[PDB]
Amino acid sequence: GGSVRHIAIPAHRGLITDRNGEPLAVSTPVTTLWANPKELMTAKERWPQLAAALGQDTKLFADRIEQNAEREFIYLVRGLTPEQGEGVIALKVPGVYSIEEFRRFYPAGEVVAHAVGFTDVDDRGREGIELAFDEWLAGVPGKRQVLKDRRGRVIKDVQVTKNAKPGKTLALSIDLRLQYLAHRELRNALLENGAKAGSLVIMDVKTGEILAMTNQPTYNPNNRRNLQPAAMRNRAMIDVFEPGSTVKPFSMSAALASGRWKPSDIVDVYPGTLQIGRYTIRDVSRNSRQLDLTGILIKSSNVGISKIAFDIGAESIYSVMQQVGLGQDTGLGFPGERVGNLPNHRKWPKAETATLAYGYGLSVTAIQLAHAYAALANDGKSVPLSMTRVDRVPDGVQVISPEVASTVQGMLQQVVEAQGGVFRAQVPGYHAAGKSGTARKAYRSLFAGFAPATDPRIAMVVVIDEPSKAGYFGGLVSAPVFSKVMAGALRLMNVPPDNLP
Ligand SMILES: *C(=O)[C@@H]([C@@H]1NC(C(=O)O)=C(S[C@@H]2CN[C@H](C(=O)N(C)C)C2)[C@@H]1C)[C@@H](C)O
Repeated sequence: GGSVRHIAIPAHRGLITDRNGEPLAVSTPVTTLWANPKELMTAKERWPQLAAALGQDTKLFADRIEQNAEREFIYLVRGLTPEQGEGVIALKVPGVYSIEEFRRFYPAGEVVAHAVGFTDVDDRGREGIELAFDEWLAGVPGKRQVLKDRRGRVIKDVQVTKNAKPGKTLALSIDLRLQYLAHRELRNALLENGAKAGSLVIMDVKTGEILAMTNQPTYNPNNRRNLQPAAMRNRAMIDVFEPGSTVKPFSMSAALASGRWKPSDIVDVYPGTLQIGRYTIRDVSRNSRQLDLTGILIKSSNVGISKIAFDIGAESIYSVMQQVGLGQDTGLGFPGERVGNLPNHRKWPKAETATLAYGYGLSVTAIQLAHAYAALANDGKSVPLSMTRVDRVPDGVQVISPEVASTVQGMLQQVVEAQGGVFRAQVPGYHAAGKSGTARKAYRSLFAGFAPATDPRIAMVVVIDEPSKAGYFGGLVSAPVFSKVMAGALRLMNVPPDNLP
């Protein structure tokens, strides 16, 4: 008949929305039932009714109460709806009490599971945005005092010590409309190509906002029963790979800025191979002799870009790749985030100079590759990444000069539109620019690009992990995904068509 115990006042966790206010993580009022076993010991004849209302075995529930007969607090069931909780409270079983707290609900479910993340049973962020912005969303729990007897029965409220401070609303950079589009089209591409995993990243090249980030396979954060680590893998930020041919536009940017190269220059790639010591550079397509700079990207001649790299030096190429964020920390503060590796040399040997130029030796993520193409599309200005809505666009860094960036934009537009190019990446009504490639671990189908080519707004990267249907080539598997998703992204954002007659 006299013992004051402190009780936590759970705080209302902050709402998570997309960039337009569409709900993504909502704190839902729930009812948690707990029991005082000392009072349950006085009403044993009520146990089978209480056990059935809780969905528990009659004898197993009796064992649990008997084993905790000296305790004053045990959980019965957490996170019931207010209807279910009041149904058990209506039994008037001595020693059964209720707690009003909150539990997260995710309206979009698996569509944005990896980005939003999830909380645990204690309403604590444990993955994705929920963890990365946990202190912002969690608030501060309150403190209250309650009087319990020496047999554990609640008597009265003493006083409230500290009031609970609710969490703060957080608006993400994701556009839920684009997220739905990217989710389904990436899912359709895996089925059509017989692929098991993949990622797709959409970025606003002016603001650095991540407009969409989907990974396959995915999971429903509202369930998470029998969940495999394969589905919980945020591949766009975690899976590192050699970007290969997709970084040749950045080797070309260093060449165009050195003063020694122009798009009309010719490189002899015959016979499709090149001997560097014991190492032998080899192109996939070996049916070319002379190619201009655009033809080097269209044919993806590793020999052609290696000879250019030897002429300008690997340092100029490393500098461009470093400043656009390849192999660098993103600063997003996401859990499990992997940085990759951009190797550096005091004296770049001839072998490492070539492999750097056509994308071997270094490892990046799909987020880093999208960020790098965002800077190229943004007239050479790199804007830091953001998973939250950007109202005030930060002052970027001019990595590539606007003239050179504009020249590479046109070259990548020809990669998509010229004869023998990646025509499955064309967006109807628009001019699209990009570059296909393949990453190795068995392949990874890559396509990175942006649109409109003449005035870029949206950068996109499509990763398809091991197509089993036919052809692991990026121009065949990933480019059709780019076309469909970019078309919907341009329309939803009211980007005016630049390729109409
Ligand atoms: C770069 O990642 C590799 C090259 N990427 C490109 C590419 O995917 O377009 C070539 S593929 C080669 C050139 N074009 C042919 C094609 O696309 N079809 C016949 C459909 C095949 C290489 C794979 C580079 C590192 O080898």
